[PDB]
Amino acid sequence: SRITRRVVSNLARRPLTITTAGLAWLRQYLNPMGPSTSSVSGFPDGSAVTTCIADYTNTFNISFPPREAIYCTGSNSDEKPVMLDAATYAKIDAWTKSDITLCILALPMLRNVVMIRLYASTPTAFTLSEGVPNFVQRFPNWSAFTTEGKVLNNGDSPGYIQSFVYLPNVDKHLSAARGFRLLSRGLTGIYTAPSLETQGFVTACQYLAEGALQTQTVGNDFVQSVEVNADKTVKNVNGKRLHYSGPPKFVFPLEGDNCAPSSLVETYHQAYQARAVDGFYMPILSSSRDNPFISPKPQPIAVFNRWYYRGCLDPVPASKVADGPSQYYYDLNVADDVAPLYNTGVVWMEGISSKFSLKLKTRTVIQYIPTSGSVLANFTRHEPTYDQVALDAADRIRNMMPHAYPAAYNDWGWLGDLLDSTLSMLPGIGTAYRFAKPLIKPAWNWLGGKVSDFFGNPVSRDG
Amino acid sequence: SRITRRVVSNLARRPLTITTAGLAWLRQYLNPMGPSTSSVSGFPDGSAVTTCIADYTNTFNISFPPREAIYCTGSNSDEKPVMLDAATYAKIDAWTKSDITLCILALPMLRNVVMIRLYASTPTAFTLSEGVPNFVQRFPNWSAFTTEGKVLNNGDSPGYIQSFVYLPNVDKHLSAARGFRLLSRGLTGIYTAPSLETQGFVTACQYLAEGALQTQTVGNDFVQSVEVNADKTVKNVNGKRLHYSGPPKFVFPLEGDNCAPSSLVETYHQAYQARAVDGFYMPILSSSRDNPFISPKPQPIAVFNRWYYRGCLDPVPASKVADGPSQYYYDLNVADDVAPLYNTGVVWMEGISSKFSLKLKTRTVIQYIPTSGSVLANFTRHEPTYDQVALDAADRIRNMMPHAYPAAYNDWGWLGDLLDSTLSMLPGIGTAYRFAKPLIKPAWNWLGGKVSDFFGNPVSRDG
Amino acid sequence: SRITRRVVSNLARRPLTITTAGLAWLRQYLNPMGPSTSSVSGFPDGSAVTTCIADYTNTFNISFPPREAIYCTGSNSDEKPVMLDAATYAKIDAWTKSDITLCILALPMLRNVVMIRLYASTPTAFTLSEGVPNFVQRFPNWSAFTTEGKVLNNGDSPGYIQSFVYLPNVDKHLSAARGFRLLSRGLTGIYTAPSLETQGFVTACQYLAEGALQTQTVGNDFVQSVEVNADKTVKNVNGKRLHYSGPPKFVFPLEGDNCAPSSLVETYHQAYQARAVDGFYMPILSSSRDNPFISPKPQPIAVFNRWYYRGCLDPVPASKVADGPSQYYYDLNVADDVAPLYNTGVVWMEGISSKFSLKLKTRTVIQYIPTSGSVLANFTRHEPTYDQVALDAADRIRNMMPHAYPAAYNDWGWLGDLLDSTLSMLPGIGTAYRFAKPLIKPAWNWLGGKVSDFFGNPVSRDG
Repeated sequence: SRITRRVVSNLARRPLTITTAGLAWLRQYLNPMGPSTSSVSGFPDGSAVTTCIADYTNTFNISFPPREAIYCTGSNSDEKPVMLDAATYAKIDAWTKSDITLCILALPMLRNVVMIRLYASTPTAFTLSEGVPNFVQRFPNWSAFTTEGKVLNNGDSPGYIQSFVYLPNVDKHLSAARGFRLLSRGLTGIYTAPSLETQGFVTACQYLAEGALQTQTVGNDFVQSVEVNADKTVKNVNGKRLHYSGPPKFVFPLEGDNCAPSSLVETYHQAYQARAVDGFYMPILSSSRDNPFISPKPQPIAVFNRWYYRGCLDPVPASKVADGPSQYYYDLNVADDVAPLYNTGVVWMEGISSKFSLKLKTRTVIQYIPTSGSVLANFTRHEPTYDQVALDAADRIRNMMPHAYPAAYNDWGWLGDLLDSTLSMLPGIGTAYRFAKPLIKPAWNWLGGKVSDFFGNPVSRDG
Repeated sequence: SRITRRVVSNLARRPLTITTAGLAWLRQYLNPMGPSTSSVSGFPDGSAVTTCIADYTNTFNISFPPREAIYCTGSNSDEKPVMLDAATYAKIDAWTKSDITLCILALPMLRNVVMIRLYASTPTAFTLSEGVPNFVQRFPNWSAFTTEGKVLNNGDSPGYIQSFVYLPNVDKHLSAARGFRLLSRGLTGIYTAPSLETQGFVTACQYLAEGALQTQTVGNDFVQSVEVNADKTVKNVNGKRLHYSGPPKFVFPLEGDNCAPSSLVETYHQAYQARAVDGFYMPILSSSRDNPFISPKPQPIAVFNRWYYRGCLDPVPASKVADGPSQYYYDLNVADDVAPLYNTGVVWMEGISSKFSLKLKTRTVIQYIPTSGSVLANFTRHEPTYDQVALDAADRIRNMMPHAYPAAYNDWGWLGDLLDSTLSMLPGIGTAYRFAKPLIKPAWNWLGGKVSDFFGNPVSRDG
Repeated sequence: SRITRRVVSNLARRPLTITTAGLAWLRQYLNPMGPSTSSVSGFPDGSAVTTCIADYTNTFNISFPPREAIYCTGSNSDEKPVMLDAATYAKIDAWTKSDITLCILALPMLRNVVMIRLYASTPTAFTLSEGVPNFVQRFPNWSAFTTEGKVLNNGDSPGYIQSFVYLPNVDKHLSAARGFRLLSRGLTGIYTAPSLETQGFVTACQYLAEGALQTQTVGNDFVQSVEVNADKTVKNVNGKRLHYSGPPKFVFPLEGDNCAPSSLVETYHQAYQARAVDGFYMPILSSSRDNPFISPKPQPIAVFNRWYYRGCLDPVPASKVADGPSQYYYDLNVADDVAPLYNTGVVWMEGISSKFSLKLKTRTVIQYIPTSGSVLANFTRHEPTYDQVALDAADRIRNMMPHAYPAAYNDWGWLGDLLDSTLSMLPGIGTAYRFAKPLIKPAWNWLGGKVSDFFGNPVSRDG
């Protein structure tokens, strides 16, 4: 479409607009895994500090794991991880006859980029275990769970298996940086199954789940003061119930009943959905205007679900105010330098073939402030830039972008001018005199039929 | 004043300005209980998510409660609320001979919209009980307290009674929503007393009291490790003093000595004051630019007052650093999904007649993100809008608006053009070419005499 | 340079720009200790509330303290501070033969403005004591420490001495104000040593260290429930290990290994460095756009350093998740109404003569909201102003300003027009038509050689 702006470039001019660096950052942020892999650029805020920008590209081959890749998470595996017993693994192998459901939940955690789950059938809700599990395994090692969300011992009935995805280089770099900020993140799953078995539906959506450091009320009723005279007068023990704060932890609000595929596809406008063979490609979008540096702060991660006891909502006695609304936090038994303000993503793939293979790539771009004497200090860069109209454009476009795209759609045609279209009535400029394009309502029918982009031009998808 | 903008509309034009939706939201936000009751509109941020907007209008008839509406809050009422004894109620009835003082404190709590208090005479400070009270009653049930801020048993001397105002529909809806945000809130009290008894002075003011989730240091000195040999050697008990964190709670900073009517009317410019018969109407204004969604998070509410022990401010030994500045948090014995960033309001009415009647209405507009399967899902709406110049105008006008108005003044004449006047030198537009009005310093003498609005036009108040 | 804007004032005009009040605030904020001492102005946000602005100017004569000014911090000084023994003080006096290192760390604390340290030689890292020290002294009283970061008893080997700098008037005023906000802060050290002994290098830098209220996980293993029958059956004691939250405290993230002079001068662009005799002058810059009021909230201050135990990062058993990453918070044994969003400053002076004298002045400007009945109420002021283009300029200029200046450089020539230069392409105005100056890259070679300002004009430094 070169002739378009070849011929319309002589009708209007351009006031103060984005620089090339803010443009480069915005195109590595909206489309992290497109053509922007050639170069990386930092957050345009003029930090005026020595920073080093590191990108991590990782690939994994998710498949139905063999027996040796599974691990019990119950009591029988508390000093070391334990193989899944052959008798127990027979129940897992029973899932091979039918189809399965793959769940990929990407919290804004850096070391553990995503969390993978395999259900025999689509679950009603995204459950969790009450008790903290034992030795949460990382890919390619999995960790089974019971039919309901409880830890599993050998011989119990398994309902789903789980495995995080750990990036060791991110850990090594984060151990040696004063601060960091997640510049961009992108997931991409290319699904492929043996030919003539192509069933399955993929639905992907991202939403802000702003966790924070909180503590859980705990009551234990421990003894307080006992008096003795060398074992002759132990009459008073003075034990009493005490409510205190458990160890602090970073809690993520994500509600169990609402992570089902139907709830997400029906609640969120931009929740992408398509046939499984189309794959998926999710760029994770931030949820805030700014992006301050965070010093590396690792603490255990927990997830909040709906409370159980009404407690203080109704009038209650004085003694039981401490209990209040009994709200329970589930452990993930992992710790990470969580970076909030980024949307939590979630992808469901139901009906996929049992012996599928999901070829998953991930690109994560992080900006560090190195500690001198570390390796990060040898790759530093000191031409920081400031361009806040790019930040305003990022604030603009976050709502209008769809939540995911087909895997093959890693190439766009409407970046360099869509920013101009925003510039047109960007309120920062009273009249930008922009001739790029008038905005058109898009209709992305990714499942089938015609697909309309932001400007009504059909996409050339075929094979 | 139609002819004004009939004749001045031909001298200048208008650049990018507010839409109709941002206008509708701003007029339901500045004046929640005016003519904007016809329709409701959401926060203009382009959330692009399924939301449902619910408005709650409630009316209550505050009066001097009879005997059966009072309840002891001390130890004698710890398994169930207890009637106020007739002997104790005689002291309360003694307040009937003279005038009284009504205090209405509206924290940014959603379920418990306001908290009501009745003093025999204007208190020096807004006190609270040290110990958490028993069965904090809701309207129309009250809960007495001693002369000073201590819980009351039958036979003690009462100083003031208290009753929250609970909205059950808000509780039902909040139990079934992923997130929420308080769009607007407005209180209105129409005072009326028997004719020829019209004395009383009302002073109303709102101010940001930004509470947060904090914990209180608690020391208990509980035993740690005792060794025995079947009751022959209990020589060591090893008890020691330990300082830990109490259960987490949402603390509101509002200082006791500074809630007196004189302090508020003398400290705050816009603190409205008038004769009691004029009634009052307080729109609660937000204190922040944005308004993010909050997942329903109920925790007990506490209030902070001035600390007592200097502690670590002066040089202190190592062992007593944990105590530090002894700062005590008072319970309200209530839990609510508190929504910060909204100003805490407070209204005092001193000298009002004993058998007055305060007809109080409240309008609260909240935007939910429904959980599918709940009732909220059946009333949803998916035309979200974005208009950030309206948000900039809201940021502009917050300082200039007065804190309250007379009850009868629910109709304005300067909304549609005051926003234009802001637009004139809104820095977003270099030259807006606006002809609405030049800003004029207002002087609101609501107690008596002439009252000047934002443009010098007198208000037509008479009877 | 009057002729410059005498002759270039006839070529262009000026749209909406800063007022005189926003200008006055910005010049008391960027250069707190320049000519702006004539008058003080508040934060330009239109708070519309009674405020009183108080400035504190303090002077101190830091020198090598005599014996009576030192105090042990170990166990032998836990009921009262103890003189440093003559035998122990001999080791300190041994530092007189050689040069020394002075460290000045200014956290955004109000009562304790700075913290002073004296090392016999430049330390590898800015360490701290594991155990909380006893009676942290204030100037002119110091408090010794061991060679490594441990508290010192008489007879131990001393490594460095420490003394805070306490402002009592700030404490008195903060005890009687509803809220406050640090308008500006500036340090200035004029070093002077006997003539012919002028060696030493000063390096100064400031950086945001955003502390917050957090708690530390503590495990103690205290007994829970023991049953007896008057000392005949004590068979079960039921003690167990419990992890809870320690007392809440305000934690500052500042990493020990990275406060060395080389790390700061090599990591930060604007980290000022010069010969010691040149002195230093650090204006502390805020790190945020806004500056909300904070109610006086004193709590103990702690500092975070790199964690030790990996903990939950690798797969771990269920029982030991509570421990997680063992991260230890160091006490400073002080409490203050910390005001975050202000950069933590730090100045190192190595090689300075043993019997030097550092004449240190400090100017701190704070805006209070008085509590009526306090002294602050008698000096109040009610002409608040709003000028947000000044705030945008403050946001602009924060990155470009150097972190410190020579002590004698308390006079500038590029304030009134540099703001205009920002105005030129301030995106708020599409075309500001400003003729002040085109921006030029500065090169501050304060150690020696020519120094280039923001416009290339050399500074007239001589003697």
